[PDB]
Amino acid sequence: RVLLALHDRAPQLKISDDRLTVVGEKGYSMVRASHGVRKGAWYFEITVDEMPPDTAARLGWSQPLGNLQAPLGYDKFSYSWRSKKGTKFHQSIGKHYSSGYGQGDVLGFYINLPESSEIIFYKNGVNQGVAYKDIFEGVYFPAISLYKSCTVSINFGPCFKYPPKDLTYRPMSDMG
Amino acid sequence: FKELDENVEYEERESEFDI
Amino acid sequence: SDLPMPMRFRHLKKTSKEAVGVYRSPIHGRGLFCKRNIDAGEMVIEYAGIVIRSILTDKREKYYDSKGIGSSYMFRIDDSEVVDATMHGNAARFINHSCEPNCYSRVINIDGQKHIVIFAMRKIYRGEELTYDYKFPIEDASNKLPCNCGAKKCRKFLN
Ligand SMILES: Nc1ncnc2c1ncn2[C@@H]1O[C@H](CSCC[C@H](N)C(=O)O)[C@@H](O)[C@H]1O
Ligand SMILES: [Zn+2]
Repeated sequence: RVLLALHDRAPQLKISDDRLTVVGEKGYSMVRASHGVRKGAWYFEITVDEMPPDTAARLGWSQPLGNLQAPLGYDKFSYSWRSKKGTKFHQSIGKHYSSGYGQGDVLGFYINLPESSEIIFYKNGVNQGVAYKDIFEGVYFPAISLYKSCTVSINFGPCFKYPPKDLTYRPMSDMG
Repeated sequence: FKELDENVEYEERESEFDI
Repeated sequence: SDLPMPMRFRHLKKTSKEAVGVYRSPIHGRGLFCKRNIDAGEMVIEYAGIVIRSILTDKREKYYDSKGIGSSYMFRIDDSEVVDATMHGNAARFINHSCEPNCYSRVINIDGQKHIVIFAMRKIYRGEELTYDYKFPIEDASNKLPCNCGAKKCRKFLN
C-alpha cells in the first residue's frame, strides 16, 4: 500500500511510524510517496495538522529527480502550492494562484496525464483552478515539502474527506 | 541518459502497437 | 553451500559503485574499469536498463534513429526480453568487447524478474579494463566491424 517513501526523503524530516504524517525541520525539504503515476487521472489529500508561526508548506507532485533539499517547485521536476498566499511554484517561479491555506485545511491534489495534462489543487473540496497544463512527461509522485516545524498528514485514499464534485479520477491508493 | 540503479520494467500502453 | 542468489544480488548492488568506474579505454572510446581486485566467479555489475519485450526492440531502434540518437545500447536477455539501456542505464553500457575477455554474462532470476549480471571469469586486478565476449553473429564481408581489443588471439573483427 501507498505510503510516504522509506528512502526517498530528506533525512531531516520527522516521519511517523505509520508513514502518513510528517513534521518539518528548518529549511525546506521534501518527501515523495512510495508510488507514482504515468497516465490517467489520480487524486490524494493532505491535511494541515499544525502550522505554528513562521512555518510553511509547499505541496504537490514531483518526478523522481526533484531535489529533496529544496522546496517543492524548486526545479523543473515538480509543481507545488504554497500555504502562504496560495502561490503556485515551478522552476522556483512563484505565480498568483489562489488564497493561502493553513491549519485544519484539507488540500486536494489532482493530476491528469492523458495517454492536455493538468494539475489542479483543491481546498476543502473546492476546485481552486487549473494550476499547470501541458506539464513535462514522466512519473509523478505525491510530494510534500515543509519549512520548519509544521505537521501534515497525507491520505492516498480510497476514501477522501472532501471528494471533488464532477471530477473523475482514481485514488492514489489504487497503485498499492 | 538518466542513470539507473535498478532495472525498470517497461509498462506498455494499450496502444503500444497501434499506428 | 553457496549464497542464495538474491543475497549475492544486493551485495553487488551495494558495492558495484565503488569497485568499478568508467574511463577512456585503449580498446575503444570509453570503457569500464576495475578499481578493486575482484575474485573469480564474483558478480561485477548488472547490465541495468528498461526491460522490454523482445517484440518492442524493432519499434525502439527506428525511434532512436528517427530522433538521431546514435547507436542503441540493447542487451538481449533471452528470446522474449531485452534490456534497453539507451536512455536509462548504468555504467555497464560501456563494457567493451575482448577476444580474450576477463568477464562473462549470465541471466539470473530474482523474484520472478530477469537480470543480466556480469561475472568475473578469473581474479581481476585494479586498473584492468572489464570486458566480455559480445559474440556477435558472423556477418558478411560488407559490414564487418574491426576489433581493437589488442589481444594476441584477437579474431580481427567483432562479427
Ligand atoms: N574490441 C572493440 N574494438 C573496437 N570497438 C569496440 C570494441 N568493443 C566495443 N567497441 C565499440 O563499442 C560499442 C559497444 S558500446 C561500448 C562502449 C564504447 N566503447 C564507448 O566508448 O561508448 C560497439 O558498437 C563498438 O563500436
Ligand atoms: Zn579482438
